Amino acid sequence: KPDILWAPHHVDRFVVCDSELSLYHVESTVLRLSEDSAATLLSINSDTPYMKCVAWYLNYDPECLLAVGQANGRVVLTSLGQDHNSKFKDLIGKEFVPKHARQCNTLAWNPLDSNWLAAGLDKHRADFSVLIWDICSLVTKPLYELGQNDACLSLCWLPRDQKLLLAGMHRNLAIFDLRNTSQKMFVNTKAVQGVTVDPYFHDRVASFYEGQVAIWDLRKFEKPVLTLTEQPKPLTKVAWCPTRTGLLATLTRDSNIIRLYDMQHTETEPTIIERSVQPCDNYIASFAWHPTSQNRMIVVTPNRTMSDFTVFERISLAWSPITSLMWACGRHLYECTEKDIATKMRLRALSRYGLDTEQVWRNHILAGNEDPQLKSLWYTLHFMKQYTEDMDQKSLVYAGIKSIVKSSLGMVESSRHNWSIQNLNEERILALQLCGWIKKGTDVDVGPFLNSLVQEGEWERAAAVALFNLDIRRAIQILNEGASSELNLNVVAMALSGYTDEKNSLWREMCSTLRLQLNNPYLCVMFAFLTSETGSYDGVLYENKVAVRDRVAFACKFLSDTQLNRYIEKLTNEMKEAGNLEGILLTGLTKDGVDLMESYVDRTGDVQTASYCMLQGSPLDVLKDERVQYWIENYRNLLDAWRFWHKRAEFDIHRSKLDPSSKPLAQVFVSCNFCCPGCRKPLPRCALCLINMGTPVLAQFNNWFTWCHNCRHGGHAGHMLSWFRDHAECPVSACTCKCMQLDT
Amino acid sequence: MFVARSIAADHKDLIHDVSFDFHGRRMATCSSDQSVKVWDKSESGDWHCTASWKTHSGSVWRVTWAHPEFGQVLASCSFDRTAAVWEEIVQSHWVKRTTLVDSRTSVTDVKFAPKHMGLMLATCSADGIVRIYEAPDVMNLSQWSLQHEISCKLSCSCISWNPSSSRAHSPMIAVGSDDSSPNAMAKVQIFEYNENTRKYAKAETLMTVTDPVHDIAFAPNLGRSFHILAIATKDVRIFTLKPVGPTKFEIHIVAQFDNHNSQVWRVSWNITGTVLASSGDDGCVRLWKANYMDNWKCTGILKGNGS
Ligand SMILES: [Zn+2]
Ligand SMILES: [Zn+2]
Ligand SMILES: [Zn+2]
Ligand SMILES: [Zn+2]
Repeated sequence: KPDILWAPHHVDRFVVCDSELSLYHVESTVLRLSEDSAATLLSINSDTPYMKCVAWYLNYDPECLLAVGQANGRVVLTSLGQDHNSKFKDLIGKEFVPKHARQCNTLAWNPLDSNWLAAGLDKHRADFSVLIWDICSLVTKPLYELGQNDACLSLCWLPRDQKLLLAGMHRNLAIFDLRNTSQKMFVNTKAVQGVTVDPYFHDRVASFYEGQVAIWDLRKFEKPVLTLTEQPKPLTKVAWCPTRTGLLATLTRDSNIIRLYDMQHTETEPTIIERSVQPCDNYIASFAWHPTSQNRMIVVTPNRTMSDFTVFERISLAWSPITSLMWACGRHLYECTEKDIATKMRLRALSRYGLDTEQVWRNHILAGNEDPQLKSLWYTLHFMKQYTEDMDQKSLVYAGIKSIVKSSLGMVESSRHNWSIQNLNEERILALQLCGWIKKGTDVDVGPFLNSLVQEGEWERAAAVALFNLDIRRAIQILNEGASSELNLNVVAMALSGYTDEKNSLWREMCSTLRLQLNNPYLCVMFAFLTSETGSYDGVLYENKVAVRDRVAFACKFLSDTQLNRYIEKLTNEMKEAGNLEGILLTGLTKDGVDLMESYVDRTGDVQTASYCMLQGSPLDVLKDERVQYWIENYRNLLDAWRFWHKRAEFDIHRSKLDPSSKPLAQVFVSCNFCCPGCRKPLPRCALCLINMGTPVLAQFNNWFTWCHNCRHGGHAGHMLSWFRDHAECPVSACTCKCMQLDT
Repeated sequence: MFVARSIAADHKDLIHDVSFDFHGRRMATCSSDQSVKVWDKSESGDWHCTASWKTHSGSVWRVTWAHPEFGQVLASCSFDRTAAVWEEIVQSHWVKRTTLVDSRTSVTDVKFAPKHMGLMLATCSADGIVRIYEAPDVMNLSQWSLQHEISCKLSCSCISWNPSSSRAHSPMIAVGSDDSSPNAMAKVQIFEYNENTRKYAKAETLMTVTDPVHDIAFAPNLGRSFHILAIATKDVRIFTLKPVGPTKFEIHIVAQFDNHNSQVWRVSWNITGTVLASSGDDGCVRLWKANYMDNWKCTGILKGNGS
């Protein structure tokens, strides 16, 4: 079968032994040898038919001297080489002759002597079997000749000994010494069809038979120490790894899977690990390790198709608190750095997020990114605070609107509108103040909202709200005033002006269809409001492309009591289950509010805002719950991991000033050893200026009078900091404790 | 979603694994040459080794780290069927505390326990029993009481448990398998320690996994309402349990990724349990981040060398 060889002294040349001998050359990229490399064939030879073995003359120059054995027993020295600069030109063409004619099986040059070639020939009645030639001066004069009436099948020079040859005969497995040929060491085994000596250990030899592989050593040489599994198909090639220690490459006939075996623990058990790799999806003829490159392979199919691979695995991962994982691959480790939620909380913490004692809404801007959930919660929390201060100036707001509007009395349904708040009962103004329609105060006009919106640049939100207060000459005015900037709204101003309220007026039929072709969804609720057939409030209230705050107000002003409770209750259940931060406007900071924030944590793992929000003036009925106290602990433990210790302290200052029920305790105590109120004894003095404990006399840390918890030897806080800068021993003589360096 | 840079480290033989410290400073490596190392990063960002020695007459492949609330501790699994529990003494002398040679067959895994039950080692050994070691009196580290074992009746491959320190969660153990005989059954079974019975009884069984699992890694709780598993049998099968005497947990497989098509090496969750830094046999090891629709889709790839 065809075989593939490399160039011993070249990193970019390999030859394929086949029906003809072909030399290739590896070229770069950017015959497809690899997905990132390809072949560049240079030379062809076909002079010798019926080739039975190929071997390479491992010297620094000639570059491609190849030794080829034939079926007649004659080894022929042939070269492919390069532009000849002949240094030993006589050698090429020097075919050898055995004195009979048989098959030639194995060939091997001498790694150290570099000039002795060994040939193995099949059996003959009365002639030598193994012949040791000497290609130095058609020379049929063997320098040695061994094995009368026998047939060799494998050959390999031992690495350590300068002149020793290991050979595999038919049933003899002999190691021959080439100083006296009368003697030899031998065993009688069946694994003789191939002999290898591993490079590093150079004392363990591997040999194979049929489908079983045997392992020997040269120090015991009695019985096979290790064996392998009876694979149900014959083997074809076995070769150790010449760069990675421990790998028995293996091949079987008519297959495509190579098996690589791991042997680290070279009497108990054998350490055997096997992993199989398929370089390609076609059948495999033979392979070839690499002498220089890191753990390499090339394979050739029975067709001309070449290929390549590599040999390494079993990587391991280690993570880090700053979210940057570690590689591990043999002699190489790599680290990768940088939206992830963990990464965000780092910048939020470094920006003092959620720590304002001022305009509270300044937290959504402090968060950096723009998100509707956050840019609404802090608006919701700010409004509840301004009411609590205003009411205090003259707490149930924290319940949420669902509990506020349970007792909503009155609820007289309005008749047909009269286009042109204080008549609502106080429970409804409670919902209006939180939403932001009006300000803290009995101002019935929604002007403050209207005039703050125009200067904010939002024009539609100044129209939807305005005519929701029944102002259709201010309706055009909002669109007229904005129309000078930016521009279709002027035409909409005409359309949004007239409406007939008839039963089959042309405006109603046209508008219901002309709504859905527009983009901004406020204009949808615009047309869907005018055409609402006297109570069909099913389009405006459910277009969830609009902010919930408006929908809370608009449903409150119009819908009656029997209609309001069903709507508000059904919205929270969707709000809670889907985990929406906007539900705090409805649910509040009650037991339900804790339930909703479970879903928000469940889907995004945000413990920073879930911690700060529940701390906001909640009572001693949901702040003592197990769930909320778990989030607090995890955030504190997370901060300690990032080594942001001073930031954790500032958070506990805030927690201390808001929840006294989680106060810390004392850890220091004075326990006099004598009884000192009883023994009338003073505490010890410092070891440098010797003044006693307590006597008087920014830089006020200096006289802090620190201590040591192992050696029971203290002193003045600053005196030893000056002393410890040049030494590493306790000031007190007859004590061998290094106080500061013991911590590290 | 990363830039890959190779660290400047040199280990003699082929590396086995890297553990990591708590604050994110010091790792621990291995080799098939019986060697360990700890590299403390300098304030400038450079890495320098500080200790090394010989471990055992075999290979050590599962070195691990401990928590600073107990000082400094390490452990490892090797051929000697023992755990090398070596502490630091301060140039530092890294020798203290005895071995834990109590396993007749080879040890498979070695890991520590969450920091809310004190020190509790655990080791599962090859052909059978899993084993937990505890020591109350942490003033000298040479005492170690077993007091608890199990019988998995299979070749254990990997161990894990959830750092969930909630007062409402019973501690649980997840075990891997390695049997690949021409039959199918179970490869990952979940345990749960009791209080009155004081026994780790068997509760669940993932009856959809049959391939030779290689690693198991819980996701840190951080405050979720349910746990998360992670297997590497054939495809990064991220499971999800939810409690509803055993705790009957409804299973919901939310992950099946063919990308490796391999004998995937290892799986390791992050600090906050969102990104699944997975690995495999063939090549580059990817990530599996999260999406707005709770969708697990690969969001990064980095190759074993200079990529
Ligand atoms: Zn006293
Ligand atoms: Zn002292
Ligand atoms: Zn002093
Ligand atoms: Zn001291």
